Amino acid sequence: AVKKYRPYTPSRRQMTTADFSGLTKKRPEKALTEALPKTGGRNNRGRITSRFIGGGHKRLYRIIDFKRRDKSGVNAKVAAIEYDPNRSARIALLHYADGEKRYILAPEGLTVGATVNAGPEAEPKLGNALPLRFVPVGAVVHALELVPGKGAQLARSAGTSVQVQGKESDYVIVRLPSGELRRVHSECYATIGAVGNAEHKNIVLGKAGRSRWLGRKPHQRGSAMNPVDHPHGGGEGRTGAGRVPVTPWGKPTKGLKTRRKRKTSDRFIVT
Amino acid sequence: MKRTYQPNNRKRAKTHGFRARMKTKSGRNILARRRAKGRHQLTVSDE
RNA sequence: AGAAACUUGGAUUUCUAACCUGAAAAAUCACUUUCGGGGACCGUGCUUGGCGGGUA
RNA sequence: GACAAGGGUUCCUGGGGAAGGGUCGUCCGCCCAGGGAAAGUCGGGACCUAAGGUGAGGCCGAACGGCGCAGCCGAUGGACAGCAGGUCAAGAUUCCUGCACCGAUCAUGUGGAGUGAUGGAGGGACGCAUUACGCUAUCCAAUGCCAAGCUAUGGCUAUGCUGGUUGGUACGCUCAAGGGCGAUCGGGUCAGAAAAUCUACCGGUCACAUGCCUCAGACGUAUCGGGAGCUUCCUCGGAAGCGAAGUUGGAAACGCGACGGUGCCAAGAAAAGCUUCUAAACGUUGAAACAUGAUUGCCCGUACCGCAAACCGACACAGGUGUCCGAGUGUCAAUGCACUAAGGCGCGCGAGAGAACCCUCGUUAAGGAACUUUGCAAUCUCACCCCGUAACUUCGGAAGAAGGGGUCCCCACGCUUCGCGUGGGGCGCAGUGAAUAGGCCCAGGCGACUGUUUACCAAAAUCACAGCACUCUGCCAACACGAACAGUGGACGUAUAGGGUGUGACGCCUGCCCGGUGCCGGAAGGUCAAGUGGAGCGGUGCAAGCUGCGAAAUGAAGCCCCGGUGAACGGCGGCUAAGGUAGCGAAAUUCCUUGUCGGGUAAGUUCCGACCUGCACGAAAGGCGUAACGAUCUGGGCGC
RNA sequence: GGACCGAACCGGUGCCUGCUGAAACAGUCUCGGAUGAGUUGUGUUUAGGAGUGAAAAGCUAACCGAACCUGGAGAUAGCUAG
Ligand SMILES: CC[C@H]1OC(=O)/C=C/[C@H](C)[C@@H](O[C@@H]2O[C@H](C)C[C@H](N(C)C)[C@H]2O)[C@@H](C)C[C@@H](C)C(=O)/C=C/[C@H]2O[C@@H]2[C@]1(O)CO[C@@H]1O[C@H](C)[C@@H](O)[C@@H](OC)[C@H]1OC
Ligand SMILES: [Mg+2]
Ligand SMILES: [Mg+2]
Ligand SMILES: [Mg+2]
Ligand SMILES: [Mg+2]
Ligand SMILES: [Mg+2]
Ligand SMILES: [Mg+2]
Ligand SMILES: [Mg+2]
Ligand SMILES: [Mg+2]
Ligand SMILES: [Mg+2]
Ligand SMILES: [Mg+2]
Ligand SMILES: [Mg+2]
Ligand SMILES: [Mg+2]
Ligand SMILES: [Mg+2]
Ligand SMILES: [Mg+2]
Ligand SMILES: [Mg+2]
Ligand SMILES: [Mg+2]
Ligand SMILES: [Mg+2]
Ligand SMILES: [Mg+2]
Ligand SMILES: [Mg+2]
Ligand SMILES: [Mg+2]
Ligand SMILES: [Mg+2]
Ligand SMILES: [Mg+2]
Ligand SMILES: [Mg+2]
Ligand SMILES: [Mg+2]
Ligand SMILES: [Mg+2]
Ligand SMILES: [Mg+2]
Ligand SMILES: [Mg+2]
Ligand SMILES: [Mg+2]
Ligand SMILES: [Mg+2]
Ligand SMILES: [Mg+2]
Ligand SMILES: [Mg+2]
Ligand SMILES: [Mg+2]
Ligand SMILES: [Mg+2]
Ligand SMILES: [Mg+2]
Ligand SMILES: [Mg+2]
Ligand SMILES: [Mg+2]
Ligand SMILES: [Mg+2]
Ligand SMILES: [Mg+2]
Ligand SMILES: [Mg+2]
Ligand SMILES: [Mg+2]
Ligand SMILES: [Mg+2]
Ligand SMILES: [Mg+2]
Ligand SMILES: [Mg+2]
Ligand SMILES: [Mg+2]
Ligand SMILES: [Mg+2]
Ligand SMILES: [Mg+2]
Ligand SMILES: [Mg+2]
Ligand SMILES: [Mg+2]
Ligand SMILES: [Mg+2]
Ligand SMILES: [Mg+2]
Ligand SMILES: [Mg+2]
Ligand SMILES: [Mg+2]
Ligand SMILES: [Mg+2]
Ligand SMILES: [Mg+2]
Ligand SMILES: [Mg+2]
Ligand SMILES: [Mg+2]
Ligand SMILES: [Mg+2]
Ligand SMILES: [Mg+2]
Ligand SMILES: [Mg+2]
Ligand SMILES: [Mg+2]
Ligand SMILES: [Mg+2]
Ligand SMILES: [Mg+2]
Ligand SMILES: [Mg+2]
Ligand SMILES: [Mg+2]
Ligand SMILES: [Mg+2]
Ligand SMILES: [Mg+2]
Ligand SMILES: [Mg+2]
Ligand SMILES: [Mg+2]
Ligand SMILES: [Mg+2]
Ligand SMILES: [Mg+2]
Ligand SMILES: [Mg+2]
Ligand SMILES: [Mg+2]
Ligand SMILES: [Mg+2]
Ligand SMILES: [Mg+2]
Ligand SMILES: [Mg+2]
Ligand SMILES: [Mg+2]
Ligand SMILES: [Mg+2]
Ligand SMILES: [Mg+2]
Ligand SMILES: [Mg+2]
Ligand SMILES: [Mg+2]
Ligand SMILES: [Mg+2]
Ligand SMILES: [Mg+2]
Ligand SMILES: [Mg+2]
Ligand SMILES: [Mg+2]
Ligand SMILES: [Mg+2]
Ligand SMILES: [Mg+2]
Ligand SMILES: [Mg+2]
Ligand SMILES: [Mg+2]
Ligand SMILES: [Mg+2]
Ligand SMILES: [Mg+2]
Ligand SMILES: [Mg+2]
Ligand SMILES: [Mg+2]
Ligand SMILES: [Mg+2]
Ligand SMILES: [Mg+2]
Repeated sequence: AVKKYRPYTPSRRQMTTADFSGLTKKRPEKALTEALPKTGGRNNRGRITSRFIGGGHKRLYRIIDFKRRDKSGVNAKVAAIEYDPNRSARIALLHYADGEKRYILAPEGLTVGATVNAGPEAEPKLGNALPLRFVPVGAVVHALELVPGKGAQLARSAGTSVQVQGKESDYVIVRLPSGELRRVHSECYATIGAVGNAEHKNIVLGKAGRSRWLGRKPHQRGSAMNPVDHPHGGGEGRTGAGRVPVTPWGKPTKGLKTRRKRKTSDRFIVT
Repeated sequence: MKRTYQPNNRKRAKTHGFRARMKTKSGRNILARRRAKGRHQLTVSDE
């Protein structure tokens, strides 16, 4: 379920592109779209900060409802499912019985025109948004809140599950997509099921221009540079001694986490 | 062979203009410096 | 050597007004507040020692 | 030819002639003086918002200062009412002429009541490629029309020749492709802060073609212009009057109908004007809105140069400079090439001479790369039809492989026209008759590929690239800018994500060595700062006391110590921790070297293939292959 | 369609010519790209140990292994000139 091409050009031989047939063809829905992509490659005072950002196709923002808390007890019909330029994880338009539209993340397997619901009295159906205290053990969910309110944060890229583990009082163990175990407040909301578009990993951008269309820009190696520019660079011929990043450090196995209050709220983080 | 100086009335008025010097302290220092030399308007705005 | 009290310190723990932080009619800030979560931690101020071609 | 930028009177007239002008100069973009520049409708402003800037309050900060919401500024974009002509020496959608339109204020009447926001709704609100129908600009033909006259060289006596052949407006039961369309009643409060007769959702009803609505544009009638020319004056050459015709056939946009259709993924501003709703307020005798008359129309820009002698280049400089129009004939097409129209120019020293030599060209006997570092350079090839076309391959390609043929004029016949096929005939050395137009092939090294780079000696085998791997980061993320508990980037992102690093399509693969170093983990022991501790030692005082010094014990991270770790830094040898698994090897690596054999050549220090004796190959500083690609580098061959 | 040929346009491959140039980087010829990682206008943001950089120590107003201007400043000059 992904497009391919005859080698009619050297670069179409490997290029592959995602299936769109399930996406409703419709404009992003005005007023739910603050647009203002305002692409910005640099940093607050004109310096570049994350290297190598660069212009790609202009985007508009779709305002997702990442909390889904104020519509508790209120059914919503699935209007359509759509491309989102900025999310890697298709959105689902929602027509509430209130008669107000709102975007959501698209759960894998959420068919158009299904009814979905929010709030503590909400059966653990696909696409429902309910608190972790009410999620049955072992259930797979996405779109979960790190804190009660403030919105979801941890399971949002396509194919990202977070499976419930145990239940300490006022808290709930969970397995993050990274595999780390995390205590999380039972008052946080989450949505049932995995994120959709699960096969997004396997698209292969067949040429340079593709990474450019995505707004990634050519990414220099240090070894190509000069001593002035980067530690690996310089020397006649090719190599490097000590292995370190841009400004110096490990890139192998220097732990980067500090000694925070968060460190008490997760079991066995590694991998 | 495009050369270094490509005129532009808004460019020149914007950088170098009297409102631009007066803005920053060090520009107002250029203003006091030129007045002290008695320049025929060093200020670039409307000479 | 056994009890009470004044306790003063250390560690486990737990709590909530300091402090951090998030949603709500008022987008940064202030407010009430429901509240929510964190929480004497972190942040920061002074001082101790280690690392420190990133720089000089 | 018309503009923007930029320049600044360079424009027009009348004068001038020192200097500028590469010579001259009576001339000039030079000198002097005088004049010229006209806007309710074109562009901007009294309208709007983007990036960005700025910012009361607010968040930071040795000072100065840095941030930052609303708000405000900011066109390169949104919105918005006029067209056709005439004409100063010099302006013109600005003035004059003919007709038109837009808002405002007021007056007469109709109307007859509701108007309806700093707030809601909807809408303005958008991509890329390709494409059907109709049409205009606009261009072409003619024995259509109109006007002028002549013609002669040999002929034509006009069915020859030259020129011209409609723009605006208004009406029109005339033709007309294309294009836009739901209407409504009620329900839910949980939706738009509240409200709402507006919008969103739900449901009852027709929502077939249709049916409305729309005119691009055409035809017609009228009308205001224009119109080839003609008439007279003429102060050197201008001025004023009059004015025919307007056919039929064909071609055609990137413009118009438009916000059409279809497909695609990388998923294509905002805000006001605008249309709906109400709150509040006034009003419900005198409202909205309509019509007719009137008065009203502010500020800035308009000259001239504007692919260049008027702008950037010190120059009247062979350079550079964003947009728009850019006719004709021929030629598959075209903005190409050749000639040419309108229009613009002959480049501000000139004349002779026809030596050496130097530049840019034309031809060349016989030979044909013998030249040379090298076929460097310059030939050869060349367009469009037709036939034909290899190893190898990722089955797309290599491919315009290679190679061969045709190409002009006339007649007849056929056909889907312009045009083409067929048959016959003619002419020249020659028929893409001139101009624009690939030389090809075999075989290697390197990189897969398109791309990128040393502005001004290097375009590459360099960078990047898709793909691969390690490692980090749980979100106020890791990392990065930063006076800083500010703010910001990462990112309005969330492990299918983001940072860092090395490798570098694809295929088969990626070995041995954890001793040293880095990293990750361990933790019995050794060690280790300040601080807590205060044994004891000393000064001074008669004393109380005041005072200098200071030991054990205890006290973190860190290092010693232990284990692991290689797409971590690394190592894989000498007549240590290990010592090269596959692959390749005289190589972009080979010193001895022109290694030895073979191939190619008459002859081969180069190049191909083998061997291995690898001075000093080898597996993601990747090993070995690989079709295709290449202004890459190397050796051969054909052609010239 | 980071497909082909090829004008505009962007570029700068090889030779010659120019070398007190027509020009402080050019001309003729030839050559690369030419729907894309494309070309270009206006507005605007990032700068000195700093910015940028498909990476040359390139570029940062005609000579960048650390710009220009002013200042310390008559730096210091075991060196050369006079
Ligand atoms: C010929 C081209 C240029 O010269 C050279 O390359 C070289 C010239 C000499 C031979 C050389 O001497 C040699 O040095 C050696 C170290 C030693 C040797 N000894 C043994 C004698 C000596 O012989 C030099 C250093 C001498 C020195 C006076 C000098 O520096 C001259 C500089 C420039 O004027 C010259 C140019 O003529 C300018 O040409 C420019 O080319 C550009 C591409 C153009 O764009 C244009 O630029 C706008 C143009 O004009 C600038
Ligand atoms: Mg297929
Ligand atoms: Mg940097
Ligand atoms: Mg990469
Ligand atoms: Mg380098
Ligand atoms: Mg170097
Ligand atoms: Mg360094
Ligand atoms: Mg080396
Ligand atoms: Mg190095
Ligand atoms: Mg860094
Ligand atoms: Mg003055
Ligand atoms: Mg001014
Ligand atoms: Mg210290
Ligand atoms: Mg140093
Ligand atoms: Mg050191
Ligand atoms: Mg101007
Ligand atoms: Mg003149
Ligand atoms: Mg004179
Ligand atoms: Mg005089
Ligand atoms: Mg003279
Ligand atoms: Mg003279
Ligand atoms: Mg004159
Ligand atoms: Mg504004
Ligand atoms: Mg703004
Ligand atoms: Mg500011
Ligand atoms: Mg701002
Ligand atoms: Mg504008
Ligand atoms: Mg208008
Ligand atoms: Mg306007
Ligand atoms: Mg008028
Ligand atoms: Mg006249
Ligand atoms: Mg004029
Ligand atoms: Mg006119
Ligand atoms: Mg009403
Ligand atoms: Mg058409
Ligand atoms: Mg005729
Ligand atoms: Mg005629
Ligand atoms: Mg007619
Ligand atoms: Mg506004
Ligand atoms: Mg003019
Ligand atoms: Mg002017
Ligand atoms: Mg010139
Ligand atoms: Mg140009
Ligand atoms: Mg044309
Ligand atoms: Mg033509
Ligand atoms: Mg033609
Ligand atoms: Mg031409
Ligand atoms: Mg001219
Ligand atoms: Mg002959
Ligand atoms: Mg021969
Ligand atoms: Mg010889
Ligand atoms: Mg020879
Ligand atoms: Mg040789
Ligand atoms: Mg050659
Ligand atoms: Mg085969
Ligand atoms: Mg085949
Ligand atoms: Mg080939
Ligand atoms: Mg090909
Ligand atoms: Mg013959
Ligand atoms: Mg013949
Ligand atoms: Mg020819
Ligand atoms: Mg010729
Ligand atoms: Mg070789
Ligand atoms: Mg390459
Ligand atoms: Mg160079
Ligand atoms: Mg440059
Ligand atoms: Mg070069
Ligand atoms: Mg903060
Ligand atoms: Mg590499
Ligand atoms: Mg290995
Ligand atoms: Mg050999
Ligand atoms: Mg050798
Ligand atoms: Mg032989
Ligand atoms: Mg031999
Ligand atoms: Mg050689
Ligand atoms: Mg060999
Ligand atoms: Mg090697
Ligand atoms: Mg390696
Ligand atoms: Mg390699
Ligand atoms: Mg190889
Ligand atoms: Mg290339
Ligand atoms: Mg070469
Ligand atoms: Mg060769
Ligand atoms: Mg192409
Ligand atoms: Mg370049
Ligand atoms: Mg050029
Ligand atoms: Mg080519
Ligand atoms: Mg190509
Ligand atoms: Mg530095
Ligand atoms: Mg420079
Ligand atoms: Mg200069
Ligand atoms: Mg210097
Ligand atoms: Mg001195
Ligand atoms: Mg001093
Ligand atoms: Mg010194």
